[PDB]
Amino acid sequence: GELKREEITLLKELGSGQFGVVQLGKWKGQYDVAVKMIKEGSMSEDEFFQEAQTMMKLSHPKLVKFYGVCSKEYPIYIVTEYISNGCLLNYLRSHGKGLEPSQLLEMCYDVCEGMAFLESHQFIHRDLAARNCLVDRDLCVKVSDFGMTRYVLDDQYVGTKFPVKWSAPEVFHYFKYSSKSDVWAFGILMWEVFSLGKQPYDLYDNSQVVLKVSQGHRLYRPHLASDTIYQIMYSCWHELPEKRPTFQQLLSSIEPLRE
Ligand SMILES: */C(C)=C\C(=O)N[C@H]1CCCN(c2c(F)cc(C(N)=O)c3[nH]c(C)c(C)c23)C1
Ligand SMILES: [Cl-]
Repeated sequence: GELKREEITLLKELGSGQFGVVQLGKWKGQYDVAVKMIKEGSMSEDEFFQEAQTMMKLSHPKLVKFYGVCSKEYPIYIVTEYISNGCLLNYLRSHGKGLEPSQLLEMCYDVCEGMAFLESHQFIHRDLAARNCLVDRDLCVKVSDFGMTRYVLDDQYVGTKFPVKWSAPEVFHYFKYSSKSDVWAFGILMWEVFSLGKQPYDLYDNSQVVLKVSQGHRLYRPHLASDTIYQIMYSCWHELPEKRPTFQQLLSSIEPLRE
């Protein structure tokens, strides 16, 4: 729902997000928040504000908590809880010396559990990647910004920022987004986690990745991934969406491996 703009105090810039500037703030003199600044003309506002009511209801412990919006003037505020360790990708890249396989599996489990919740509500993320998940002070991973690419108005010029390297073939060929394309992206995220934040298909440009993935190329097993864990991420990358597991099945598959 709608928040009172003056009940948000902006404290410092967190950086430039996919959707604009993001600020650390305080809400109601009590709660630590992140505030996404949404500029005029950047979003299909009608569609977004309908979905903003959906975002508010889609609450889960492994989803970043959405508090509300300030929508009556620009910039629009999207207000979420503050998650202190920032994006999962940079966490991996700066904590690899201390991270062990059991913790890496727990990170994947957290994301899978949030995604199973979204799947159960027929909600498609569209842009799952380690860069888009957040790590809290207790190393719980939370899914963030789910669904937000749908309301972006700017041409992505599919040089492009379009996330080909996380995209199932039906996404890069047909732009067909589904919970099964989210599953493909989840497998790529599992690879990012177990590789301690490597870039997928590092030596290759987007055109090379479309051809190689179309021809059956898949990411190699990270050193820290067991055969069982590799089989889980690899199962996410079937050419056919109907041959990929659901997030409910993946969650089932990961649970017995936790330590
Ligand atoms: C990783 C590869 C990226 C990254 O951390 N990017 C930044 C860009 C600025 C905004 N960032 C951001 C955010 F959007 C939300 C939160 C939050 N809900 O707490 C957040 N916390 C931190 C510490 C950052 C940097 C955050 C992500
Ligand atoms: Cl590796």
